Amino acid sequence: AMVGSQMTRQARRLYVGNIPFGITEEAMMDFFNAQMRLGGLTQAPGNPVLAVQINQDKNFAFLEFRSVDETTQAMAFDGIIFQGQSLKIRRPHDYQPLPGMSENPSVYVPGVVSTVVPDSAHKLFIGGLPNYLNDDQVKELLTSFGPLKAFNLVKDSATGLSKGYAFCEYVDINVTDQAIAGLNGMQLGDKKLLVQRASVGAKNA
Repeated sequence: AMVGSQMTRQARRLYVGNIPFGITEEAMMDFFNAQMRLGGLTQAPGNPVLAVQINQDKNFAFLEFRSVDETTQAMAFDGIIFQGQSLKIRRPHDYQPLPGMSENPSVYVPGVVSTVVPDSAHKLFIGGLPNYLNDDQVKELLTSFGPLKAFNLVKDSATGLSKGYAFCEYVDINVTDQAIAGLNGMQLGDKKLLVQRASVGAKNA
């Protein structure tokens, strides 16, 4: 091509800084490829990095990814220390990344507990749930302290079954910490149910 593919060129490519002058394609490539695997960012198998571009006599480089969604998550490493190296990634405002959020259908009934739990500052995570119980059955355990405005149990589309974890939000803010106080550690059946505020950094900081 000639003067084409400009949008996706800079959209799949991020600005890498805080690099040592003389760093090689393979060096930076393998590092990021590994991190994606570690953080569970790699949505596709293999290497997320497609091509590494180092401008001559410049103290910076550019990393091109096969997918923009795999690109944007590399930007999360901006200011992070991986294995002693500090990575700096700048956000190119020549394009717009689309958030990887799947829109919820009307799978809830207005006037009752909603199956959509927003990521509030009172976001709650429940784990340890028996596979033979769904959100409705599990509500009985949570409702012991207070009712839920929203309770969504994440089931697996491949199993058709409850993975054993859900997210809730209590209608009142006082019952939030009062419920998690007693519910967390509930030894039901074979499992102790984990009940924890997800607003502390749910498997990611």
